[PDB]
Amino acid sequence: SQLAHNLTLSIFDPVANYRAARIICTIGPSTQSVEALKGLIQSGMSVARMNFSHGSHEYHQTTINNVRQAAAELGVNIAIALDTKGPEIRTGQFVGGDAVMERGATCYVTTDPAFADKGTKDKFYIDYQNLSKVVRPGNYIYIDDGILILQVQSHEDEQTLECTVTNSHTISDRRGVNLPGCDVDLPAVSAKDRVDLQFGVEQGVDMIFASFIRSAEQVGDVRKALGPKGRDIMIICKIENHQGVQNIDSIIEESDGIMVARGDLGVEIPAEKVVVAQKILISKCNVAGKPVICATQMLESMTYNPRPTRAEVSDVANAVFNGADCVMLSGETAKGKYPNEVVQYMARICLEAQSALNEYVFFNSIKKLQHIPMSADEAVCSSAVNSVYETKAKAMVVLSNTGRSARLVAKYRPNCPIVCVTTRLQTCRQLNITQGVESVFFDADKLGHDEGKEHRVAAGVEFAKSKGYVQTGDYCVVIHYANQTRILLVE
Amino acid sequence: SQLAHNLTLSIFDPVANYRAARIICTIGPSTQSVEALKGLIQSGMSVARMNFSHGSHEYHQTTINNVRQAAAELGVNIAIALDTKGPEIRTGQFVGGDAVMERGATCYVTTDPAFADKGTKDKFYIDYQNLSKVVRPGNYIYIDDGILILQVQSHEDEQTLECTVTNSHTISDRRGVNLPGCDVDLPAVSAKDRVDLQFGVEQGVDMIFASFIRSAEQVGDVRKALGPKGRDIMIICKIENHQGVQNIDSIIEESDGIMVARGDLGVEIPAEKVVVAQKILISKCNVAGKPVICATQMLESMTYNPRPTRAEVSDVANAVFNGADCVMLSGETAKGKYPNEVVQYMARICLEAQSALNEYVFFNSIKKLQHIPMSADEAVCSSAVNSVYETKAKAMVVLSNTGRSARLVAKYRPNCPIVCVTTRLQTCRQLNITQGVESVFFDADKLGHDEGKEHRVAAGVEFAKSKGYVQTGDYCVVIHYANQTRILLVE
Ligand SMILES: Nc1ncnc2c1ncn2[C@@H]1O[C@H](COP(=O)(O)OP(=O)(O)OP(=O)(O)O)[C@@H](O)[C@H]1O
Ligand SMILES: Nc1ncnc2c1ncn2[C@@H]1O[C@H](COP(=O)(O)OP(=O)(O)OP(=O)(O)O)[C@@H](O)[C@H]1O
Ligand SMILES: O=C([O-])C(=O)[O-]
Ligand SMILES: O=C([O-])C(=O)[O-]
Ligand SMILES: [K+]
Ligand SMILES: [K+]
Ligand SMILES: [Mg+2]
Ligand SMILES: [Mg+2]
Ligand SMILES: [Mg+2]
Ligand SMILES: [Mg+2]
Repeated sequence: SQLAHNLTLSIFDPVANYRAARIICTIGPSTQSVEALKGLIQSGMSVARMNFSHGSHEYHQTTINNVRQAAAELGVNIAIALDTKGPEIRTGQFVGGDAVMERGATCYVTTDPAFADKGTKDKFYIDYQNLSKVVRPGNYIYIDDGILILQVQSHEDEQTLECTVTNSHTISDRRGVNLPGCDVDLPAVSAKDRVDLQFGVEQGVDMIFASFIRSAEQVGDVRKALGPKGRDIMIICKIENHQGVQNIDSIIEESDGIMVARGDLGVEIPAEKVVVAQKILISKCNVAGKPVICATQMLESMTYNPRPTRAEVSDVANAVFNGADCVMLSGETAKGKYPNEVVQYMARICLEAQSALNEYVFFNSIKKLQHIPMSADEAVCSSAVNSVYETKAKAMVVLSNTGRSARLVAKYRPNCPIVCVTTRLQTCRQLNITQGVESVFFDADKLGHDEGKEHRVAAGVEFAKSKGYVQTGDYCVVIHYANQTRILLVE
Repeated sequence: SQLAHNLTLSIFDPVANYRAARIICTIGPSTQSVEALKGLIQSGMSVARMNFSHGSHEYHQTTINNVRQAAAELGVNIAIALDTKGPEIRTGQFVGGDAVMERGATCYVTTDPAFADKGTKDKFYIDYQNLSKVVRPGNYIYIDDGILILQVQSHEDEQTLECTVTNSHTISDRRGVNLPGCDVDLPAVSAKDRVDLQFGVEQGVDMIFASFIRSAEQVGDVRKALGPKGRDIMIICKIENHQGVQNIDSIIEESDGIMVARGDLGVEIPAEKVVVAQKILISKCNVAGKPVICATQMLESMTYNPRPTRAEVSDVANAVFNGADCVMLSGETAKGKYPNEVVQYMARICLEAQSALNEYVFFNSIKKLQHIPMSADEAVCSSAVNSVYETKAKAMVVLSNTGRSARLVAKYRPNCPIVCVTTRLQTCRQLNITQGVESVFFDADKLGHDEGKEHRVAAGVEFAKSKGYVQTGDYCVVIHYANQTRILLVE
């Protein structure tokens, strides 16, 4: 039982020689330079997220050009993700890049597209036109992931509302406004996004973090909007509203993965239930084998201090325990004072949680919840991981070009690193979001086709030998769709 | 649980398309002819046992020559086993081939080597010389697997005892006499046996059923006596005395397999404890992977009637449930009136027990009791059977020349037939004692070495296709020591 395994732990227990959980960071003013991006990569960042709710196509271009440059200079594959705007509502900019709203103070929310560029604590912009008709005196307006709340007192015209500010808090530019239960009709796939998405395909982003997904049909609209040029790009659905959670089943089916975007969720649903939701999504992904990302406010206080609170630590670790493939840093790196220290601490908390975990349980639990009869190749991965546990193999080698086989292995949670040998360089970046995998690029255009698998398999084992996973005389399990599995001794 | 699985059963449930348990018969006057031996092979006999406690080397020769002839004419591999005399004590022959001892009647047991050829109900021979010194008035003498008991009244000379016969019963020639607790010193490996064993090596017997094994050292004495010429012959230790059971651990280690010879055991230990012993031996073999045979009086009443009692049925089935690889017929075929009917009924009871069993439990139970870390090749077989269960594969193909890999697979109890492809014809016979395996002879001297494994693997699948195990589009798992495993679709 879980209680029995807790008794066997010790603070002194040596950490694993590899990290499994994958870190994702958000690139902002604090982290756009190559000299900072290199910092994040060495500190533990696997994926760079670009939030398209801020900055121009001119800005994100620079992010892309610098992420890639910092990667090549360090000799690693780092993935780039586009995060769509979606059917959100955003405030407008402010004079001084921010506003300081105080408890008791009164403010003005206009829908005048000329209060976009200028924003006081007294008056600012909200980019939903119909706003005046959606609200009544008494109803709240939530600013910034449910932190700041304004109570509506009255109208002023057919554009502006008088609003009591109920709590003190500083807001910067373009904070998300959230209206709970207001049936707020907004383009399931907005015009701004079709623009944003096609830019992603052209520059060659590795994955799309689709915001505010609510239905299966909605995901199709995204992939259809990506065009035939971007069929290879992954679609990670951000579950952050009431219905998205209720329709999780069918969304997972269409999607390539899930993000528990807790910021918006923690407003749209009663905050205590966010916890239940987390569990549900994560585990449901674990069963399917589609990577899951936990995100938002996990290390919030490290935007200011150099050390997280005991709650914040708890969160990161407990998330890894819940089965999250990926943990993600938002404002913590985008505008934080400690962008390297925040990544290091997360990588370290991840190791600790992962070492004090029993992966063997995860393996059996997942296997139990699989529909017998399994497919040909899924059984192979299953059993080949069952092989790892019985043999205490210190590494695994999988040959997947598309990436499927690699993930399908990681699905069954082995207690060793999974080395994935692929000929396609994109697959290496796209695997930076599935847990406990490392990718090795086998250059097809200068080392030959190798339909004998001989040179590739031995390349993966060399990577294992170099990273110090296996020595001379340790066991390594090798799979290659993949329908053949072998256990070999290493020289 | 076991109780839960019992509720899911039904008398109407269709039987498996293959039998797993292996039948072994004893060749006697009823079954020595080729026209009868063919009968036994078609009725379900896998192995022919020769009991060397009866008949000359001239007699057993004929058995060998006819078993082999009946095999070749039917086109199957049937194994031949030698069953040693051991440190036993046997009565002497009788005028009329038998004696009828009645309750109340008085009899004479002489140790005169001239009452060997003539034997009355009044007087016969017992081939232990020291007998007169081992017994006292009051002590019993057990004749014929503990059926007939004589109470010693007095001496008559320095050769003969006066004995009350306490129960009525007919005994034929050379019934085994058993003396409980009498520390009876007898050559651990007797002179008669070294003669018998060397005859086995010359004619080329497939396995030795070593009688009355009591220690590890004792098994060595057998293999050492077999010489370097018979290193390939298997040594099945017959546990049938007090110490043999107590030293089971170390005996298993040295031996190639165990037989629970219950006849002699049921005298040497308190008959109710035979049941506990059975369980212990069998399960201990199951854990090691060394085949176990259950034997003696399993279908006794079918030496006379054409239908077994409800106890006798119970026994055969319950034995298969206990985990026995092999069930063996002794007097039932050797001198029975229904030698074909007795084999058919056993094959049928075996199917029924085997169909109403959950092999999946056996698989997990055995796997649990394996020392982690497993060997390279043992994990492969383990996981490759784990593959069979998840994929509902209807057959398995293993390439083992020596036979080890084949057995090591059968160790983990899959729910399908195991087709074993071997180049050596002996291995086919020697596999006739491990459960749920069928052997296919791949002729090495007229079909080539085939170090690519291609032609052999496809030969095993053809056997599966011919026996109607797999159709077009079913799953078959293929292993080849064996350190590579594949799951393939069939054409
Ligand atoms: N490209 C950027 N330029 C300027 N500021 C940014 C940028 N990306 C993030 N930020 C700052 O970091 C904060 C949080 O970043 P994050 O990517 O989590 O977006 P968010 O506002 O929380 O919206 P979402 O709900 O999509 O996460 C933003 O409010 C913003 O002030
Ligand atoms: N080759 C044979 N020739 C004649 N009779 C035989 C032969 N084999 C077996 N029998 C008869 O069958 C009976 C039982 O056969 P079985 O092989 O079980 O030997 P057993 O006497 O029970 O000794 P063991 O304890 O070795 O089994 C014998 O008592 C004997 O009468
Ligand atoms: O969209 C998000 O990432 C959130 O709301 O946290
Ligand atoms: O030796 C035997 O086979 C017995 O005693 O049953
Ligand atoms: K967004
Ligand atoms: K014997
Ligand atoms: Mg959002
Ligand atoms: Mg956020
Ligand atoms: Mg015996
Ligand atoms: Mg017997």
